Amino acid sequence: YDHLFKLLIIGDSGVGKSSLLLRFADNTSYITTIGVDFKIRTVEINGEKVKLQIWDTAGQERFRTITSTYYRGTHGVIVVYDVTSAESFVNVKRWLHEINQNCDDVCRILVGNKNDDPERKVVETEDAYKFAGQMGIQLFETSAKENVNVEEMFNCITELVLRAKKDNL
Amino acid sequence: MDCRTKANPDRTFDLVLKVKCEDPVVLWKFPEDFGDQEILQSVPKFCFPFDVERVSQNQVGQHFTFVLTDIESKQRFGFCRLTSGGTICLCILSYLPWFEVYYKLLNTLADYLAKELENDLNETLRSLYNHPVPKANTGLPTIPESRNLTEYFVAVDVNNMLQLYASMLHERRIVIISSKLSTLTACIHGSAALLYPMYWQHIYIPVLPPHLLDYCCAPMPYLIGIHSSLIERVKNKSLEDVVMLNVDTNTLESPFSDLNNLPSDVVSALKNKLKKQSTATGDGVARAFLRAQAALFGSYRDITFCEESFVKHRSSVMKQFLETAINLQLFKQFIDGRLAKLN
Repeated sequence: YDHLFKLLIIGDSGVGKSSLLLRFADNTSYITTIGVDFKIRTVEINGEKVKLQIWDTAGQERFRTITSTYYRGTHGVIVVYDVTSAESFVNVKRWLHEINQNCDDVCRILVGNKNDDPERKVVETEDAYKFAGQMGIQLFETSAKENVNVEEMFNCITELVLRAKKDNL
Repeated sequence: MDCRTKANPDRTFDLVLKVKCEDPVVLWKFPEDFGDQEILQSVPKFCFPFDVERVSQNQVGQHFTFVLTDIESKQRFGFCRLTSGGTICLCILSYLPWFEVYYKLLNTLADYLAKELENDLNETLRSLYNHPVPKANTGLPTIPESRNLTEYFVAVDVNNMLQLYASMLHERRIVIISSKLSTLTACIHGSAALLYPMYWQHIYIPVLPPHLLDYCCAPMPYLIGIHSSLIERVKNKSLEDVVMLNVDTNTLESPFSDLNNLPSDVVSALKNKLKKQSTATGDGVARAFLRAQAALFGSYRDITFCEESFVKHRSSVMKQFLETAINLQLFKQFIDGRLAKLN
């Protein structure tokens, strides 16, 4: 490998993080065994070999706010909400505020998952887009079920992290 | 929100297994029709969370308690009795943190098996299994009654108790190592309990089995136990900055100086009490740590919590500490839990 990067995926249980982790992985969870899981994705961006490892932990929904200690050592975060659950979004705003205030060096993107059932959707696109806009971050709406916009989303965080690293060099 | 124990589990325990060391073999389980295949695959590996090939014969007869964390981050306690020689292990899986009871029950099940008393065993299992979880006999841990604190305290130098405490209070990535699973899990459970009324909120694995060693590379805070026969493999991995305590020798290595960040008056009061003969019996040890917690976080008394009023102390050492304390997930869940109940 040429580069290694470490990602976190955060969000309420029931937002599809594990389905997203399945799409992420090269291969084919321990989340209900040791409360933690990691997946490995390898990708080539402009000839360069990159290995991404992403980490999830159990029961994150009980954290009103995920504090700065959680993010040490991490290059990038995928903050996931569920477009059919308004509470998953509110939490995600708190987390991205704490990130903005205490960890602005970390790349993060916002992700609205389960963009699959129109009849059940509650977080409107312009709302999330407006919040995304004011945090200076990019937003993706995805379906881990149908596999829609997921690759686009992963390639974004991957590119962000690769550029932060070269813009630091 | 605060504690990592399931309040009202469905059952007194969920599974009992006799396992022997290809994977370990389940010889016998109750209930016979236990249906969660994910638990049936993982539990046997946690029964023998060491390099069996290399150190089986060094294993002494012992009791230890693994933990599996569920989807809600609640703890499933794996109470195990491992026979000398480390080839055979008896295991009760429960949400109830009943260490002393289940250790005794494991010995009684072992004696029923050796005396070939099958009915009495099935009766006892049945009756306790279908018994509604009893809330009455029908408080701070004390030494020697509570086995996790007692074994922690006898195995680990006072200085290292203080170091692990400080490291927890900076939500470090902590690995504890021992050649004894009894001591190992005991150190993890006993050290964590001394946070009371706060609880460790992140990765919590009292003993980590060989197939899961790569999890020591986690970037997030953690408290993880590793048997000594696996430490070389772990070290050869590419770890983040981690705090390691090898209980076999009471050797601590950490690139941080977290204990230096705690106010000296608190540390010397805690230290002086821990070294006092009489502290070594009854609730002295837990009370000492309880009192340290009070001195460090007690000023939180001051409905909402004002971070800037809490962080404003006169002494530079304490102000500095309080400014890091507000970033602790363990402190955050405690405050938020207390703001929830105050209504």
